[PDB]
Amino acid sequence: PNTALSFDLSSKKYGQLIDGRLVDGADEMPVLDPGTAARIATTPVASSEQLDQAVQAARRALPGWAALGYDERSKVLHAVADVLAAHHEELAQLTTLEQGKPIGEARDDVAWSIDFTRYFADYRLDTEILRDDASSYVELRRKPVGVVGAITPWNFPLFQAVYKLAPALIVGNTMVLKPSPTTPLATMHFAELVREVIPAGVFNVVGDGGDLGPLLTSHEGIDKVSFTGSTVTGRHVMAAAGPTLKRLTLELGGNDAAIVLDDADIEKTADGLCNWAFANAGQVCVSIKRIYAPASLYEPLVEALAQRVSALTVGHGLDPLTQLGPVQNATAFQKAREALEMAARDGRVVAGGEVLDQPGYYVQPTLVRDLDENSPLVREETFAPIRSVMLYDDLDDAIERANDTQYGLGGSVWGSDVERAIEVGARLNVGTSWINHHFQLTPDVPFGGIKQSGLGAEFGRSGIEEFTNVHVVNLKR
Amino acid sequence: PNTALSFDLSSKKYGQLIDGRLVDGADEMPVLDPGTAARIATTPVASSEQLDQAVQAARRALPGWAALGYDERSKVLHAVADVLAAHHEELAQLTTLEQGKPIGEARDDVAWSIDFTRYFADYRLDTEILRDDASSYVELRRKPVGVVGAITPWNFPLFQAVYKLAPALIVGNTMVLKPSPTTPLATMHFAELVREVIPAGVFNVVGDGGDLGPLLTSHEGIDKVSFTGSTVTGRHVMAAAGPTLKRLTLELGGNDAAIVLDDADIEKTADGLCNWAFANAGQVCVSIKRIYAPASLYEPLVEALAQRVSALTVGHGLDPLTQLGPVQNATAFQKAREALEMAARDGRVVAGGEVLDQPGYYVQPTLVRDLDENSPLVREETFAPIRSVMLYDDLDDAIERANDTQYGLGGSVWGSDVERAIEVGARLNVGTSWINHHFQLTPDVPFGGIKQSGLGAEFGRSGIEEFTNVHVVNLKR
Repeated sequence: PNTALSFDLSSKKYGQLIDGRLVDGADEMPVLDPGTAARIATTPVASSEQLDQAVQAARRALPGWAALGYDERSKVLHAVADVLAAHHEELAQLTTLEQGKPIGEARDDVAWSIDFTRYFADYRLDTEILRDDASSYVELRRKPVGVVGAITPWNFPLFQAVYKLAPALIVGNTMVLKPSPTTPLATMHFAELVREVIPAGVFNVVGDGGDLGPLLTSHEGIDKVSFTGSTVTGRHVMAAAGPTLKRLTLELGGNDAAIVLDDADIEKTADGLCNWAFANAGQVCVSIKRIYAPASLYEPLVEALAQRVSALTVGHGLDPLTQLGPVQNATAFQKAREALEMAARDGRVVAGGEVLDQPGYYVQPTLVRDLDENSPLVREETFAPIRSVMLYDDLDDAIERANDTQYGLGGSVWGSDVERAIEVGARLNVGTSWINHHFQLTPDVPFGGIKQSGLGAEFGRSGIEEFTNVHVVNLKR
Repeated sequence: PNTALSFDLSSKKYGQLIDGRLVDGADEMPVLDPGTAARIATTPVASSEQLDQAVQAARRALPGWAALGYDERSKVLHAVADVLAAHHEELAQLTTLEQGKPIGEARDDVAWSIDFTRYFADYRLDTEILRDDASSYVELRRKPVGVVGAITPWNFPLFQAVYKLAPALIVGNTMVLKPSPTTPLATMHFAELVREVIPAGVFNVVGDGGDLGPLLTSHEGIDKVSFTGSTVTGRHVMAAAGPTLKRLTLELGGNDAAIVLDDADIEKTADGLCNWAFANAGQVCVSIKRIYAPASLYEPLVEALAQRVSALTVGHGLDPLTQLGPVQNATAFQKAREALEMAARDGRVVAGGEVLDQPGYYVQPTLVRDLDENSPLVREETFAPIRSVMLYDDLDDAIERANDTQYGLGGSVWGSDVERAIEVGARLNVGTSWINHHFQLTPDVPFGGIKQSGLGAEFGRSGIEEFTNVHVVNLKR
């Protein structure tokens, strides 16, 4: 479908933001639309030399930006949020065009960015007096970590950039951001919008042709790496940051389980389960990928879920009637076809199960029952709208099979008795246990993954402490 | 010298603490005395299979230990402190014997152990309610990270082992600890003392023949690695933990600079500088290795320093008159001899400058002035009692030459004007800035390094939170 864009996207020239200037790329990359499988734009891709330029500019901007102070950096973050609000629909359209999600989900992405940005625009970090006795005076100050290299994936491009961006800048760091090779459009466009709002070199964005990431993570000039992506890539990032002893924050995806209790309301939890299992075409680190239902409820829940899954409308994300868009790229599409074949082989498919006859990477929303428990579908992470419901006989059995994974990123428990639900949720080996919902991120609440899903926490005081170093001043009197 | 030990150390058989039992080593290792370079004990060395045994025991003890509750783990920690108190002189003797520092310093180490243990035995971490409104209820829980692998150096063997152990255990973790190959004696002996004080498998110790560290840091069973040691090894350790995405805390040594202001009291400042630069024979991560003096004070300061340095009495640590003992091991001794030649080559030696002709690794405390600032003596870390005083012409010049190092672990400023001294201390790129002293570690105050000197925090709320994982329980109402 055609856009609400105020400009011709196919002919628009995009520059990388380096030191407050728009710099043409060493090479250019075509940007496809997942919803049509057709080229829609061209974006710059940076060389190793341009990466060095951007790192150097961030280092140059570091002392002045840090000396600026919380109050004056705050005005810059508020200005960035204003630009987001002013171009809210534009940025959402750009995100749907390259990522493929429904235009409404993209609008939520922009809204989330605005609210995270404003929250951290008002954040304050103070000196702590840890000791003030006769013999000693000890204060803990929190100083910026340095230049932050941020790497963002393709499920939530603009939002993931902004939520790395806002807390890093408010505390005084400077940033170089590398978006995913398949989703640079909304990030490059946002960078162009804020080039004069943000002081030169405080924020720089460089285009990735698919090879830039390892160069960034091992760069001499980078002090901290904030990476969101696959667990395999995360392991490589941690090894690559080794020689330089980089500060590391890692968002690495998981196999979130939802356990439904015997007392749950079938219709309310079927609604939530459908929503969070298939949000963003299942392409969420914290998506509900495994549903565990007790024998009492397996049949009514699976039936309500299949009704809802089949009712979902699949189409281009710009169509306002679309509820589920395509998977983001060709590789995701092939992995989804393999998932569909596994679904037929190892289980009974009660909803969908096929590739749609559409130009573009459309996969039917698929619901699977009676799945073999060592099937790779449920054992490995599935970034696609193929979802499985599994029967359990005992609460202990359900919890141990929920925890029987390397991921431990997120989990949810669904039932009417909330304290029983909370006790069950505490038993999940994950960073966040949601109770009668799933996938809620707010700037004031820490988000993090344990086991193979992550290292630190991304938001909260835990997250702002992730972007700072402790400096103790200890005076003997 | 004569032992205060109630038993014959040369004949004593030592076992590794695995799963509440004393386990004979796969191999045996001689334990030399730095004061004589002669074998004084034999200690067990673990095989890789024994490392697997210790990690598995720690995993087994983990659920019961964490379930035990804060108060009941607290009683165990207090019993460990009591065992330290009961054997205070014994452990001080053993650590002087194997580490080589003066007996007074060994008693200080054991007292430090006792106080760190008590402070952390009384620590409590409770759930925080981040939201309690009508629509949502969000609480933050801190759960044990799991099994912690601890690696400690040869500077402060028993103390570094205890200050990793106490904060890790109080929050509910289990630990497998590997002491330095050249300093296992006091650690093994104390481990035997607590085999029945600590519930089986909560604390395990394995002997290192020089190969175990890489095995431990990449071990599948370990969830968190707490490493103190060389910066080179720390880089390897971070690379090695990459495939497992391990939680990591690294304390890696530094090149602490002391800046003396024009208003400083020369006598008080010479006493303090001599004390902190040569404590433990300069073998401290956070030792004063570079002193910067303004031109007004350079000559009187250098002579007060040189007089005090030459006054230091060098001898065996068990001798009560000894002020500075030998360096801990043969390779450190070799590096000290190389530093002495760099010192003669690149500077003017005003005190000491040579190794005494005695069996054992004795080096005269050495003071160097008029040093070439591109000399490796000042650029690289010197774990030996060779120290340099350098002139500065501008306060800004002194600060930037203090920071022109990859290290940033600690630093100090000395002067009569304390508010000006703090302004200067804040300009140092270090984890801790001491004003009018150096090297103060207390359990309630964070100790950490930036740049190439470290990753996490060691004590305080920071650093004890390093031993836990955040678990968010978020209920939608």
